[PDB]
Amino acid sequence: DSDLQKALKKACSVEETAPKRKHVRACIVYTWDHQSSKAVFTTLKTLPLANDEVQLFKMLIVLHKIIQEGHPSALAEAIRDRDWIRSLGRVHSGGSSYSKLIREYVRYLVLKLDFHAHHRGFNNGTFEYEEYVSLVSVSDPDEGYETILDLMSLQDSLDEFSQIIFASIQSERRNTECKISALIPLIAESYGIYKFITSMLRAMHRQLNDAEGDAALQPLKERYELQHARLFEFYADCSSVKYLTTLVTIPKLPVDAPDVFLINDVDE
Amino acid sequence: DSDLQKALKKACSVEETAPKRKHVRACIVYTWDHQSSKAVFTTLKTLPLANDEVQLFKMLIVLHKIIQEGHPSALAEAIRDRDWIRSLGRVHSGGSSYSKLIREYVRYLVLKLDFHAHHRGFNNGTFEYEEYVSLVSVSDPDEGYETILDLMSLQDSLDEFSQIIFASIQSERRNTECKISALIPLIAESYGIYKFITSMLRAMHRQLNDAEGDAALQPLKERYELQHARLFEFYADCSSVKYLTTLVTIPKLPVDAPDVFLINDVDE
Amino acid sequence: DSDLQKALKKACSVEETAPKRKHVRACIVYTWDHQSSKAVFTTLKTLPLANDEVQLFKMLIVLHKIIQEGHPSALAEAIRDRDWIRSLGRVHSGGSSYSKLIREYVRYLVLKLDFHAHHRGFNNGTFEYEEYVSLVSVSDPDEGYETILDLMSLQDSLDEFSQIIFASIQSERRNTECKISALIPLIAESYGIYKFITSMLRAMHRQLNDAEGDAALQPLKERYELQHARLFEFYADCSSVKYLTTLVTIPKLPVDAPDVFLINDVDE
Amino acid sequence: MSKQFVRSAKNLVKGYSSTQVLVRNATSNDNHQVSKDSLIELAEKSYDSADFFEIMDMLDKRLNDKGKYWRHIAKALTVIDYLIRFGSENCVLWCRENLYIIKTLKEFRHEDDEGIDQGQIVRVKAKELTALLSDDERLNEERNMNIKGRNRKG
Amino acid sequence: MSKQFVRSAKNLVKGYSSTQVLVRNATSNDNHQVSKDSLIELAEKSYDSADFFEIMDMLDKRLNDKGKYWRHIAKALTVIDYLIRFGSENCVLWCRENLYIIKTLKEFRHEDDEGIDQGQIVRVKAKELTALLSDDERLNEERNMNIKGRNRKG
Repeated sequence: DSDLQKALKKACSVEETAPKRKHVRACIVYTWDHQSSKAVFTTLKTLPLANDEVQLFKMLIVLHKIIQEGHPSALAEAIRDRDWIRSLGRVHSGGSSYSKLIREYVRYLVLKLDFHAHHRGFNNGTFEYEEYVSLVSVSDPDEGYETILDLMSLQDSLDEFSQIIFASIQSERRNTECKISALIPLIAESYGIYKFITSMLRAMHRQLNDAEGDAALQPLKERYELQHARLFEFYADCSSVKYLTTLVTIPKLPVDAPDVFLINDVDE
Repeated sequence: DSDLQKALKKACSVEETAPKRKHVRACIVYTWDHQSSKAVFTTLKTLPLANDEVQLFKMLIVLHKIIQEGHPSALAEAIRDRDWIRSLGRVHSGGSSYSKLIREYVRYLVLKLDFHAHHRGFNNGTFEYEEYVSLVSVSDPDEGYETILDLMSLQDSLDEFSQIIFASIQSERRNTECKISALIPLIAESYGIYKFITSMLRAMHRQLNDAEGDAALQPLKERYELQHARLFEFYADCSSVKYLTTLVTIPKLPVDAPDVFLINDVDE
Repeated sequence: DSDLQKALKKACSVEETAPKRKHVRACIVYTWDHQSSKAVFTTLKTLPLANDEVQLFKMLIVLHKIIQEGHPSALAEAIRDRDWIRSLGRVHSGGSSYSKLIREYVRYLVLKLDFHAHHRGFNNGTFEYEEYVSLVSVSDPDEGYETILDLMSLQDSLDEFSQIIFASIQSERRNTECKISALIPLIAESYGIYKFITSMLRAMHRQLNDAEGDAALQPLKERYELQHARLFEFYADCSSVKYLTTLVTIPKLPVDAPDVFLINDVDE
Repeated sequence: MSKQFVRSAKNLVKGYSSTQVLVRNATSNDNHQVSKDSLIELAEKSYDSADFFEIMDMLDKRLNDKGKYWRHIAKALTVIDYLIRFGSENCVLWCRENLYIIKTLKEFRHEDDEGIDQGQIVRVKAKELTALLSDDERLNEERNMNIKGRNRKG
Repeated sequence: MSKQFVRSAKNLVKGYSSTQVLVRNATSNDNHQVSKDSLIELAEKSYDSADFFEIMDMLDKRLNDKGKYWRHIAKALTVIDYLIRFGSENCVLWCRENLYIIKTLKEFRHEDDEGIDQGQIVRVKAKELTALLSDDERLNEERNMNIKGRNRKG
């Protein structure tokens, strides 16, 4: 417990560049362990309370990794406490790029914490073709309508995220090591959300006869379909914007679309 | 606005001893003024956000003075923002006396902010014999039941305040300039609350025929009467405890009691 | 996984005296952890395979601690593999004390592994007055008859253990550091088994009306009652035998007996 | 007598905290045992995180040190026990979570150099420490006695 | 280790009896405690007048010796206690008459030189010795156990 906390202090420190990935493991391993699962999250409460947005910026990139990989119990940890990062409302920083980005970025993560309030079960990491480990494609009709609507609120927030920044990202408003570090988890999640929803549809149309709730499907698909055009423009502009051309920074969206709409309306 | 903010910075600074009372005036005058009434309260949000409980301790003694004297609009200022001083939950400090006192003291003031949520109108400073300026003794029967019940929650919190400290106050757990500074406003309010309630009863029994709501009076008086014994012991113990023997630190409670119970039950 | 295995190698080594208890923790912590729970038990298969009964003697004292404290999943680990320590059948060693003790001691632990085959749930560590965490006093009537009968086979093995040694223990046939090290877990378990059974009876007689299976109780109690006399003589002789007078080496058995028989027959 | 002045000088040069000095002072080279009054001062000043986490960490490390340092092991257990009774609420809350770790400090065998079981004194003192922590209800009762007792006086 | 060989050499020159050598051997300079097996040999050979009277007289004198010799006091009480249980009939009969004298060995305070209460270990061991001798019936029961127990084996 004490030795594990020391690893967090060294890794999540003020060193401009991104932390060592190997050091992150030892910190983010202690979560499936049913020994305590508290000491890790204790230090992640007093530090966001601080006013500075330098250490806090790098603090919110580790949570974004643990939430996309770790057990869903980790998500449940920061639910019993209603307050998370709301104290960052109304703040003032040096450059205009800082505060303008923080004010919206801080609320994007709040939605991710609110994601567990409704869906609870782990979503971002349950394969594409699986029934047992996945709790989305084979959920209750009531839960199925809720888990998709929750993902919509998170997906639409990506457009809202770029709204306050305008155009898309702008390298001029994102030219530091701390800022570019937090861009990768946002994109990896964005493509993840896009993947796990359309992957459900691949299993949904297959399992139509063995189900009970056809009415609560078409509105979910229709709303998600319109988001494609919004997401295509998001990355098309990002591609034009000068940035590191990594697979995790600019994935390819257009893959499932013409053979999804037609096959779904047949059931209705 | 800018010059007025400078007065706050100099007065509310880390200088151990209490601030200059003359300097406080210029800061607490700007409240009846309908020019802005914002710049004063802006600086009282980012500073309580800090983790240290030294500057924060002296910060919460000025608000206690302005709330007992200023316009009720000042109370209305910190209502639109739901968050006030809740961030101080779960903290750790040097001596045991600090955290044990802060955890309850921070919630005592929250109740004072919640006081405006129900009663709204100014209570702690409306004379003892007045009808026009007072909005308690001549309020609606619905408001009358609410304004007293709200004062009960504040009055009972005084017993809760001494519960976590035990015995009463203990000079050993209150032997610094910052701690003794915050004791005076707590006592002045405690005697104030006790005064403005029993003063209402002096006018209540006088105005019985010219009213409409006899049923919603006896439960209010009965509950308040039992608090007398709790309050008598509070100051009786405080008198024994070694502390500055000032009128504002140890007022005399027993004055209205035997000629209040008998005269009220006649109406029923 | 690799670093944890190194702790086992250093602790469970040939150093005559007992290993460091602090070092044992790090090894026996990795069991509630749902990361792998395999690498720990892998090294505990190739080492018992060896013919020497010196390192093996100290190897079987750690398992006796982890089985009385750890999660019941640890017990489930060595069930899928039918073979455990049967290879030690028909062996030959230096002194007569060694082989005569090993041949029976090796089978005593086999029964402990066979304990999980029937009862499965954790028995040796579920408090004396608890319903939720305990799975003995509030089990199915079919399971209740099985869990007690299994404990009987383990309890009777204690008498069988001392049978091949005769008298009781004999310090002359137990005068080495390795031999006295394995005596403490055997006794701690012996008193544990005696405790958790009679503790169930304390809750059993309380919960008679709220149950369904009175017939399958009297035979369980009657058989367990006769074992008291056998157990009393076991420790009475042990007390006479010169050995370390520790609470964990010679607990006091006679505590629940006259106020147990009479209260149970009333229900019948 | 003479080694004490030298030990204190080394601590001042390095610049250890107030807690680390008192812990090192308790683990003295001399044969004389630690005082009970010194345990009271530590118990009262064991609330802060910066102090408490250091106190628990140091005393745990004092249990090993080296083969020769046997006095440093016995004195550590004496301090830990008193920090549970008259310590603070934060002491108990942390010990409750770390009870799983503290529990494994009973079978502490050791041999310095010549051939004298120095862990005999350690084993006895540690046995009492584990016995008190094993009973959760007993710990709660001790808290009420120290809290109310302190309030009775002041 | 080295002082033991020198001590034994001095005894041979003076020419002490077999009992006096074993008593002096029990009161060794080394920190290691006396063995229990050595107490058995003394108990069996504590029948004769020439041996018994010397054993009781020497061990009584070992309690004082000098300020520095503190180990010589604790070891003496260990030997005396065992000579009552598994000793002989003559041991008990003499101790019964001299019980009036032996009784006054409870409040034995002492301070060597520096300032360490060495009599703390002495007081505890002596307390048990007086407790056993105080009960006459208990002594009689112990005799039967040792006599019959010896006859059981041979």
